[PDB]
Amino acid sequence: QIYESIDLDELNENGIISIEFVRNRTNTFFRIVDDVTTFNDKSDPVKAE
Amino acid sequence: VHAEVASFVKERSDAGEPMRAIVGGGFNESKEQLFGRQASLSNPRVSLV
Amino acid sequence: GGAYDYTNAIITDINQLPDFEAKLSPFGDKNLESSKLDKIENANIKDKA
Repeated sequence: QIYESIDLDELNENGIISIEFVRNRTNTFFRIVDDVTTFNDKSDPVKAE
Repeated sequence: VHAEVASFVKERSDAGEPMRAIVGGGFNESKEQLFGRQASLSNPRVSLV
Repeated sequence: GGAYDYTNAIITDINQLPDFEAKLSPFGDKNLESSKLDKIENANIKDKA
């Protein structure tokens, strides 16, 4: 992964799925942060989400 | 191939057999590639990893 | 006043050309309304970005 705390905004605004590596106090895992499609605009969820 | 399959999913959608798709780009492709792939495919029913 | 109210429509149509390509900047989302673009006057591209 190249993406840090701001790069995940650049991916999501551009409509690109982003996967993050998560670390808690004890254990680690992986989860997805958004379900955006490759549609340009964020205002219309029916196309975007 | 992203454009080709996007055409296919759009063709089936028009045919009343709705579909959606998820796709990715190569091995560890960065922002320089992704923003070139995304602009070529900025439409719903496809998502880029 | 044609279809080219958006700069990214100029991107996709420069990329349709054999001798030229256009690529949006990676430094944030800069889609820009075409009526706010500015002066360029015979700038050479052949060995420049």
